[PDB]
Amino acid sequence: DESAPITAEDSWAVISAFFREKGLVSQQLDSFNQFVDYTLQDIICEDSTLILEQLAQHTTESDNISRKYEISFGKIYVTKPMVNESDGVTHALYPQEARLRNLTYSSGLFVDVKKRTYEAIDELKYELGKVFIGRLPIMLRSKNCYLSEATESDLYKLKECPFDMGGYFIINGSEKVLIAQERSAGNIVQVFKKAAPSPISHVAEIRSALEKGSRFISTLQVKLYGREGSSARTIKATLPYIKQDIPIVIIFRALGIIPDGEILEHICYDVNDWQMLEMLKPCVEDGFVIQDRETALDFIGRRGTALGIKKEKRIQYAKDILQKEFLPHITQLEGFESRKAFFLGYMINRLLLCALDRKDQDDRDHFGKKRLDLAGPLLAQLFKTLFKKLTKDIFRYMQRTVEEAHDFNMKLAINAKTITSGLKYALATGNWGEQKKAMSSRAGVSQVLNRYTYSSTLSHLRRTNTPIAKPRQLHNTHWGLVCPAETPEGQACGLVKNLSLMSCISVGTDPMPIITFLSEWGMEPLEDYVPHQSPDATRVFVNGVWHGVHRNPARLMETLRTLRRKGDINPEVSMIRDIREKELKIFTDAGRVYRPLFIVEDDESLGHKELKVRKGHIAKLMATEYQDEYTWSSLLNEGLVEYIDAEEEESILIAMQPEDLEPAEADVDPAKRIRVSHHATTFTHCEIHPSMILGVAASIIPFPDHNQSPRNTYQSAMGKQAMGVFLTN
Amino acid sequence: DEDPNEYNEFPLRAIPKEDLENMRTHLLKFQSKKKINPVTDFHLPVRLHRKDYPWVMEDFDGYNTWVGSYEAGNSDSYVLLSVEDDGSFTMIPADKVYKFTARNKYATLTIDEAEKRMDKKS
Amino acid sequence: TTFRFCRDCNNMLYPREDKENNRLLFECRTCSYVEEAGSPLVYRHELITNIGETAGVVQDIGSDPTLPRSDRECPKCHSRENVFFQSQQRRKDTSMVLFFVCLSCSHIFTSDQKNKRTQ
Amino acid sequence: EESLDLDLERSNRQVWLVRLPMFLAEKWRDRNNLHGQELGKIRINKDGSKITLLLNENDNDSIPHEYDLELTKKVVENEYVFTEQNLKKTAIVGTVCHECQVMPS
Amino acid sequence: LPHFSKDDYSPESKGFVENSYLRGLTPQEFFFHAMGGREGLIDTAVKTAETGYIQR
Amino acid sequence: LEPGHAADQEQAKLIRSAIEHTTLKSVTIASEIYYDPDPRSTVIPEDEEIIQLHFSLQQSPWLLRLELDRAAMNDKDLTMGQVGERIKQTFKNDLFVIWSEDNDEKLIIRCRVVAEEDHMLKKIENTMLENITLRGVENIERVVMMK
RNA sequence: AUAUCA
Ligand SMILES: [Mg+2]
Ligand SMILES: [Zn+2]
Ligand SMILES: [Zn+2]
Repeated sequence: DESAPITAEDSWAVISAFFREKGLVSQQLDSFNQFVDYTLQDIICEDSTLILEQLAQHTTESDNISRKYEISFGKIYVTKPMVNESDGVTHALYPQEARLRNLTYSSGLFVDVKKRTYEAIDELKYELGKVFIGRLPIMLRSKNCYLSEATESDLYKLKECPFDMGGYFIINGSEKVLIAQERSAGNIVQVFKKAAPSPISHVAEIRSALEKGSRFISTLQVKLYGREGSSARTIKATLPYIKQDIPIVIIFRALGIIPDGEILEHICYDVNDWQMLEMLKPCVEDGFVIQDRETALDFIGRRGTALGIKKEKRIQYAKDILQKEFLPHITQLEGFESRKAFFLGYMINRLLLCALDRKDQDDRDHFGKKRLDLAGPLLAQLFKTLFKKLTKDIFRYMQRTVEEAHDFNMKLAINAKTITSGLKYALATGNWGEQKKAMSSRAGVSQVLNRYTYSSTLSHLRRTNTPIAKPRQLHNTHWGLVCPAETPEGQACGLVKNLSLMSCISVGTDPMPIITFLSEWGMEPLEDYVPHQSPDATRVFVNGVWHGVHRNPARLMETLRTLRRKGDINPEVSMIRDIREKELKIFTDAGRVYRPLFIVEDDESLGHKELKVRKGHIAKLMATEYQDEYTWSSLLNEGLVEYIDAEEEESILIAMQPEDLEPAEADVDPAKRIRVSHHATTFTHCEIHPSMILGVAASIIPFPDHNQSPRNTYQSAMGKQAMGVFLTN
Repeated sequence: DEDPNEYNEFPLRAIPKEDLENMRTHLLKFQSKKKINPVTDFHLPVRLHRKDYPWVMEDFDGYNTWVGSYEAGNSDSYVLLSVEDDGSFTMIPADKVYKFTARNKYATLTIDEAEKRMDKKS
Repeated sequence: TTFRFCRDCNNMLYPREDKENNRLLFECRTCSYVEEAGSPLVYRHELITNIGETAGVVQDIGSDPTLPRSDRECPKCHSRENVFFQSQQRRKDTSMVLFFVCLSCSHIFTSDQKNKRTQ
Repeated sequence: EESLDLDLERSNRQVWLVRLPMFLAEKWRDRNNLHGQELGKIRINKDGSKITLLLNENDNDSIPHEYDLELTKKVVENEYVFTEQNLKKTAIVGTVCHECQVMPS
Repeated sequence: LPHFSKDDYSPESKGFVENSYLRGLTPQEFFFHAMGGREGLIDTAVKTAETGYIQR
Repeated sequence: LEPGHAADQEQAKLIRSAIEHTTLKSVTIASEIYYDPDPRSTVIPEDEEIIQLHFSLQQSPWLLRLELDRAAMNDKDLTMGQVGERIKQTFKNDLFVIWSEDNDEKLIIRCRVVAEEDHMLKKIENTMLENITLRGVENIERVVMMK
C-alpha cells in the first residue's frame, strides 16, 4: 500500500523536508552564492581588458614606431575571510572576533592579470600574475563563510549560536541585512490607456535592459496618436537618442521591410481581420513619403541627436541607433533587422489589440511582472560601477607610466582601496551607490539586523522594500508569495512586503540550453517566419525575446514540463502556455518569487486524477526524519512537487486540501466552518498547506482564522517588540 | 522491415573540401512580390557589385536595382545539393544568404522634396 | 471590408473613380497599377462590435484547466462535454452571455435566450 | 571575365537547398577531402515520395540512422545560388528547384 | 484565485465570508478578508496626514 | 419639477429626455462608405425600397450609410425622422439625406454630398458622430429619475 | 538617515 493517497497530516512531513533542506533564509544565501560563484567572474570579463596605443610621428628614428599595450583579466579567486592586523600579520578571522573588535568579515579578491606588448613600423602586431584587488565582505552561512559546513558542537566552540541562521554581513562589527528591493521586470511589453486629456490614447511600453553589460535603460514607447473619436489615428514611436516619435512605417522601412503589406504582415497576423487592418491605413499614409531603406534612415538621422549636419553623417548615425539603442535585448548585433521588425510588429499588434477592446490594459500591479533584487544582484550592481571605477583608474595610470617609462609598477596601478572601501561604504551607511558623494543613492538598502527577539531577526531577513498604480493593496497575485497580514501601519503600509514561509526567489539561470533545446523540438526561427503560411503558430518567448514559433505546442509544452520535473531543465525556470493568446513565455530570469506545490495527475490507472505523492513517499521521508537519504530534492527530481511563480500560477488550477478535494460523493458536523467542493476534474496542482501563505510573524498567531483581519496585522508588528531569548550566545 | 520495394539511393559526396568556389556558394533570394524574371531579354545582362557590404544588383540602366543584405544565422545550416550526370550528389555549404534587395524605382527628383513639403506641413 | 494590394509593388491600394464608365477602381500610388473593385463598400466603421466574443478558440481550448465545464447537450453532436467562457470583447457594456465549445464536434453554442447566433 | 558581371543562370540548372542539423554538418566536415569526402547516401523511396539521409559506416560506429527529410515548398520566393571564386568571379549557378529539411535523428 | 475556475461570479469566488469568527475562515475567506482589511489600514495611514494639513 | 406636475412620473421622463445629452454616436451600430454611382438606383438591395418612396410622393456617387440600433433608439426615446432631421439641419443644403422608416426592419440613413471626395466623407462621418447633438443639454449625461 | 511609538 506504498502507493496509497496522502492524508492532510502528511503535508507536514513534506513541509518538514522543505525546511530541513532550504532553512529560513534560503533566498538570502542562495542569492549571494550565485553572485560569488558565477556573477563575480562575469563582471570581471564584460569590459575587462583595456589597451593603450602609442603611434609615433613617423619622422625618423627615434620616430616611426607604433605600439599597442594590453592588460587582461583572467580567473577570479576569493579566499576564506581574513584580517590584516597592524603588525603586518594576516590570519583567519571568525565571526565572533569580527563583532567584538568591530572588524569587517571580508575575504580577499584576487584576479589573474596579464600584460602583453605589441609593435609595428610606420600594421603587423608582434609580441615583444595573481594580483590583489580588494576585500569583499562575506555573508554568514554562505559557501565562503567558515560557518557553512559547521556542525552543532562546532558552532558552540566558536561561540556562535546554532539557532543563528546567517544571511547578514559583518561590517565594522555590526550585523547588516540587505533588504530585497522590488522593481518592475524589464524586457516586458505593456499596453496602457493614456488618460482623457491626451493627444495619445494608448501606449505600448517596453523597458528594455541587458541581463548584464552596461545596462542601457532605454524604454521604447509605441504611441497611438488620436483619441477614441478623432480622425487620423496614426502610430508613432519614440526611439532612444531621437527627439521626435517616428511613424512606425519609416522604422520598418529603415529596418528593411520596404513594401506595405510586407510591413502589415509583421503587425497583423490574420489577413481576414479587416478591423485591425483599417486601423493601419493611416500609418501607411503617414509613411508614404519615405519609400526606400536609405531615405528612411536619413529621415531618422535628420531628427537628432542635436541634428549632426551632413548627409553621410545622419544616414550613418540612423544605422547605429537601430543597432545599439533600439530594442537592445534580442540583440545589439548587426544583421537582426528581421527579429527586431517582427517584435515591433508584435508590439503594434498588442497596442491595437487593447485599443480594439479585445485585451485588457496591463495590470501594473501583477506580482508576476515584479522582480526582487536581493543580496546577489545588489552587490552585482555595486561591483559593476566599482570595477569600472578601478578599470578606468588603471588606464589613467598606464598613460602616466608610458609617458615617463617609469616601469608599470603593479602595486601603484591597482588601487585596492577602491573596491574594498567602496563596498564597505554601501554596506555600512546604506546609500547603495558611489560613494561619500551619494544622492540619489537609495538609503536603507543595508541595515542593522533586529535582535530583539528571534522572530524579529527572522522576519527582518524576509523583508521587502518597494520605493515610490495602487501598490499598498494586497493583490491576488500575492497569494502564497507574500504575507497578507505582516505589513506596517502608516506611511510604509503595503509598501513593505514580507515573504511567506515557502517563498523563494529565482537566482537566475542560462537561457541557451533552453533556446538550443527549443529549436531542436520543432521551433521555427523568427528569421524565416511567414505569418500567413503558419497563421495559428504559437509564438515562443524566452525572457521577452521572441525566438520563433511552434506548430504543435501541446506536445512541446509536455516535453518542456517533463524536462523540468526530471531536472534536465532547472526547477526555478518558469514556463507558461496561454492557449487563448497562442503564446509560450519562458523565464530563466533572476528575481521571480516562487512557491512549491504538489503535482496532481489525471494519470492513475486506478480511478481519477490523483496527487503524485503517495503514503509510501511520506514514510520514505519520515524514515529520514528519524535518522536525525530522501530529501526535498528527492521529491523535486521525482517530479512529485514543482516551483510555480506568479506568471505561471495564471495557467494552473489548485486544490486546497488533497484528501478533502479529490474523490467525489457516491450527518455533517455543525461546529466546523462551511467549506466548498472538489467540483474540478481539471486540477493540475494541490496546496502543500494553506497556512504557508503566512510569513514568519503571522505564523505565531494562534487561530488567525478566528480574528478580524487587522488584529492579525497588529500582532505581526508587536511580536517583533516582544522580549525573550534572541540567541543562546 | 524487408524491402519488397526498391529505393534509389545516390552516393552523397559530403562536400568536397577542395573546390574553386568551395569557399563561396551563396543564396540570393528574391521575394515573389518583386516578380523578378530571370528569363528576360532585358535581364540578359546583370552586374553584381559590392557597395562600399551589401551587394548591389543592377541590369542595364532603365532597369531595377536591388540591394542584398545578409540574414541572421542559426544552429542548423543550409547546404546546396547538386547532382552530377552520374547520380552522385555533391554538397556545398552555403557561405551566406542574402535577401535582395533592389530598387523600384521612381524615386528620383523626390524624397527630399516630399519630406520638405511634409514639413511645410507639421 | 477586406482590402487588396498591388501585384508588382505589394504596396496598398487607394480607390479611384472611373468618371467615364461610372465604376470604382483601386490604384497603386507607387507604380502604374489599377484593378476594378470587388465590392462597392470601401470603408466600414462598426461602433457596436461583436468581433472579439469567440476569440482564441484554438482546438487545444480543452487543454486549459482554468476553464470551467458543463453538462449542456450540444446542438450538433448532443455531447454533454464542453468548456465555457464569457464575451472576450473586453468592454464595460458587454453582456454575461456564455459561449460553450464542444469537447468533440468543437461547435460554439451560446446561452443567449434573447437572440440566436452562428459564431 | 567581364568584370563585375554575373554569370549564366539562363541555362536553368536546378539545385536543391537542404537544411541540415549542425551536428550532422559537423560530422561531415570530418570526412577526408582526399576520400572525396563521401559522407553517406541519399535514399529516395517510392510508395509516396520519401527521402532520407544516412551517414556512411565509416563516419560512425553503430547502425546508421536514417534522417528523414521533410519536403517543403519554394514559398513565395525565388532562390538562386551564386558563387564567388577565389578569382572573385561571380556566377549565377542555378535556381533552387526543391527545398528540404533534414530532420535530426 | 488559482483555486477557482475562470468567469466565476459566485459569492465564494468574489469574497463572501459565509462563516462567523467563532466558526473560522477558509483560506480563500481568510485571504479575501485580508485584502479588504488592508484597504482600511491604507486609508487610516493616508487620511492621517491629509486630515492634518486640512486642519492647518 | 414644476409645482403641479410634481407626482407625474411621465412629466419627469419628458424633462429627463429634454435634458439628458444624446449624440448621433450613441444610436449608431456602424457607418459605411460605399460607391453607389446612380443616385436613383442602389447597389445595396436592402435599401432599394427606401429609395422607391423618399423619391416619389446632380449629387456625389459616394454614399455614407449608417445603421442605427432600435433598442438604443428607444431607451433614449428617438424617431428615425427626428434623428435624420438633425443631420439634415446640421449640414443644410450641402448634404442629401434619406432614411428608412421606424417600421422597416433595418434602421438606415443614406447621405450624399452636393475630383477628390473619399477623405471629405470620412470628415463628414466624424462631424456626424462626435459633433451632432440630437436631444439634451451639453455636459449633462446619465439622468436618473428619483422619488 | 533608517526603524519605531499612539
Ligand atoms: Mg492609544
Ligand atoms: Zn504597385
Ligand atoms: Zn458537439
